[PDB]
Amino acid sequence: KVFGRCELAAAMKRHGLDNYRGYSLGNWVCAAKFESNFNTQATNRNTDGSTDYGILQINSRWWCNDGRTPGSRNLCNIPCSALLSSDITASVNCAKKIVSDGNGMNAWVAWRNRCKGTDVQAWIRGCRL
Ligand SMILES: CC(=O)N[C@@H]1[C@@H](O)[C@H](O[C@@H]2O[C@H](CO)[C@@H](O[C@@H]3O[C@H](CO)[C@@H](O)[C@H](O)[C@H]3NC(C)=O)[C@H](O)[C@H]2NC(C)=O)[C@@H](CO)O[C@H]1O
Repeated sequence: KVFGRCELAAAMKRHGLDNYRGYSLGNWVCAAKFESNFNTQATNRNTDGSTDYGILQINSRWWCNDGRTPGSRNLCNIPCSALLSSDITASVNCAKKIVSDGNGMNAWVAWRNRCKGTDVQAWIRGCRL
């Protein structure tokens, strides 16, 4: 599923992300935009053999099991495939775990380089929230 900007904003808001660990809604929407272009089915393979999955491009070496990443942790205790669903519940619950680990949203490369220090508030412009 390819989410609309406002649509996603609303879905994240209802799932508890507006201001989760001090990160405003604009941050999450912006991160999703640059990570997967709002596509829940997005996948990307990395040099270390791990793969990034879904709307938040969650990594298989740390957060989910895809049965193909060698010496992997499955911190969210979930098959990576579960993160490619139209229902973002899995992704958001995993994200909550990630953002609370110590590097905050810096865990999202796209976020660090294209969202951090920008006016993320623009991402929720015109939304009915
Ligand atoms: C969205 C996504 O998957 N992004 C990937 C990042 O998760 C990943 O970064 C690494 O995250 C792990 C777990 O949060 C970092 O580990 C922990 O670091 C904290 C303090 O920084 C410490 O308290 C924990 O002991 C330690 N956990 C373990 C089990 O070691 C790790 O430092 C992050 N890596 C770096 C270089 O900062 C990166 C890298 O695989 O990929 C993103 O795609």
